[PDB]
Amino acid sequence: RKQVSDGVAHIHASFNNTIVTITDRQGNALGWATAGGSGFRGSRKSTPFAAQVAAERCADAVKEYGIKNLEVMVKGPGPGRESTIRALNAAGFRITNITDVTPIPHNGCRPPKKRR
Amino acid sequence: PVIKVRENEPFDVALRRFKRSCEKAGVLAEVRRREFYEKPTTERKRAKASAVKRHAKKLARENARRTRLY
Amino acid sequence: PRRRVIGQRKILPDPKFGSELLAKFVNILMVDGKKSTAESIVYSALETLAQRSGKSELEAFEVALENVRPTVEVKSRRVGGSTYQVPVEVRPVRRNALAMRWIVEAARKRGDKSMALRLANELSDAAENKGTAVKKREDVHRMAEANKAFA
RNA sequence: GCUUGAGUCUCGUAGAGGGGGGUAGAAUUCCAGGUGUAGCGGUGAAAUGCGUAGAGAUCUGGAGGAAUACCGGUGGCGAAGGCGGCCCCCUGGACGAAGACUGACGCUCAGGUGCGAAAGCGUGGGGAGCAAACAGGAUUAGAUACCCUGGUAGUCCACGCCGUAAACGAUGUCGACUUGGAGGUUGUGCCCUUGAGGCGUGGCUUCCGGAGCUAACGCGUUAAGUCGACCGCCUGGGGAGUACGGCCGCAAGGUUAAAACUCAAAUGAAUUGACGGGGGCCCGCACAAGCGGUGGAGCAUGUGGUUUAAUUCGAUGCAACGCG
Ligand SMILES: [Mg+2]
Ligand SMILES: [Mg+2]
Ligand SMILES: [Mg+2]
Ligand SMILES: [Mg+2]
Ligand SMILES: [Mg+2]
Ligand SMILES: [Mg+2]
Ligand SMILES: [Mg+2]
Ligand SMILES: [Mg+2]
Ligand SMILES: [Mg+2]
Ligand SMILES: [Mg+2]
Ligand SMILES: [Mg+2]
Ligand SMILES: [Mg+2]
Ligand SMILES: [Mg+2]
Ligand SMILES: [Mg+2]
Repeated sequence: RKQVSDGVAHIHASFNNTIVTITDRQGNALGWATAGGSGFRGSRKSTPFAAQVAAERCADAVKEYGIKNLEVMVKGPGPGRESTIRALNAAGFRITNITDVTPIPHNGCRPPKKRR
Repeated sequence: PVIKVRENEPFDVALRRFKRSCEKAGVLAEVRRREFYEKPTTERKRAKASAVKRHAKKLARENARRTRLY
Repeated sequence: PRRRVIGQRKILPDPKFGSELLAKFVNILMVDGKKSTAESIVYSALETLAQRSGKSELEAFEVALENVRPTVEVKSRRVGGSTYQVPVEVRPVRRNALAMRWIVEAARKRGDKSMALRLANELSDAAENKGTAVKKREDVHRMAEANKAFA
């Protein structure tokens, strides 16, 4: 509904999952789809292919809004950092621009202790 | 690493330019570095150890410049 | 082996049709080093196949192959606590050998009377896309599709 | 008396040197909302945990505490410990050029005094993140551990206490002398800065090597070389830096510091192998790709056992068991 024309794609790439959320330019979320909810539970949702399917399903569920342009805002590391954007072009959207947002502290909070 | 897609352009050109911007900014290196706490005594030792390699390996190829192998 | 590279042997074509693709089929089907009692099984089942349906004996056999050839398959490898299965492509020469091995192995499990009759039934089902020799082809294609992330 | 040691004055240079006070941006967490749906998080794999009371994601507003990405560099400063955003106030040391001045005022230093990471202690604040103790979930034969989900003291501030670290170039301070090379950083002099230049001279510092020294490894003008002055310490391993005593401390404990008994060794560097859940390269039916078997059934045969008057003796991981 409401026939939104311009949207924003928020790819929350991580080392363990990938959450794709398509919002309008004002931040309101219109629909979402993750990698682990796509039938890729376990060690298959880390893979960059599982994140591609998330971009496909998130391209759906916004069919009603009829978006025609997308800005991609990638966040974090992880395999689903590249294979998600190209699936948002193979899904028929137009990528107006790509912006990398990522929390990089200027030596702020103390990170967790090293794994052994 | 913001990349704006210009006019009269392909897409795979833009995506390759996005990686180049991100690789030049060292985003993934910084994220991987800040994952766990590196003790100050291991951050200083890891810096001097990697500079010792930088010096010797440059002087190792110099001693190997004035040799014939066969 | 780990060092040498071996050139494949030469196989004499069958007497009845002169086709080397069938000559391997009687080799794979033969057990116990007796070509004479196996070439009878292959020839009888081809006449039963051609007479029952389709045109000719050489094209009736080829159609049965085409449905059961695998185009992709998994090759297992181990990484950590468990084992992974990366999918790989099949070279055309291996594609044929995998097809005839599946047909014969899936014709020995049928409950019919004679192997000449079980084989003729299986080449029929393979052409019409039924049976259990084509089910294995779909199984292999599924194991490659379910692990497509591990390419 | 003297100025070649030491120090004072004039002019500049560089610097995370120290104490106090403000301020900036990124990020984590929390609080109040909007959109929005069924998952999020985690792992080698899972589960505990959070979520349909609507989490995770995304946008807006706010409050808080801690640390200062890039610059950043075997770079700089400090006696050592140590010091990293930006600005102001107070302040110590170093170095260089040309002069002037004092005229041995110097070096070391038992007791003594001061400074001294982190943890820890006391009183009062603060508390985002992280995280001893603690609880749960896994792994496991067990796992009061590593791994995961949470989490209190502590980490932060003011003022006192503690006084120890692999407090380490395992190398006390000061002075003189003794072939070289390539660098870093910071001043200065001369000339064609006439053009990203050339030649000298000082301070500090990283690397490689010469004579020499060293048990060897190695040090090598910043000596572990050649000498002089002063101080601290050592005298086989264990018991033991322990007991008792003294001093110190709120406590934890620190410092000074033995003996009986016991062994003939303990130790350093290097050498040849072997080994590694260290690395690289290569091979073998070693694996992978396939075919047919053994393990189940009946029988043959050999061997362990039990049996018996004897069930003759031998071989008994691979490399004994249809073997002598
Ligand atoms: Mg973690
Ligand atoms: Mg002194
Ligand atoms: Mg003293
Ligand atoms: Mg402290
Ligand atoms: Mg306290
Ligand atoms: Mg308190
Ligand atoms: Mg000591
Ligand atoms: Mg130290
Ligand atoms: Mg010492
Ligand atoms: Mg040397
Ligand atoms: Mg004591
Ligand atoms: Mg005492
Ligand atoms: Mg048996
Ligand atoms: Mg015997």
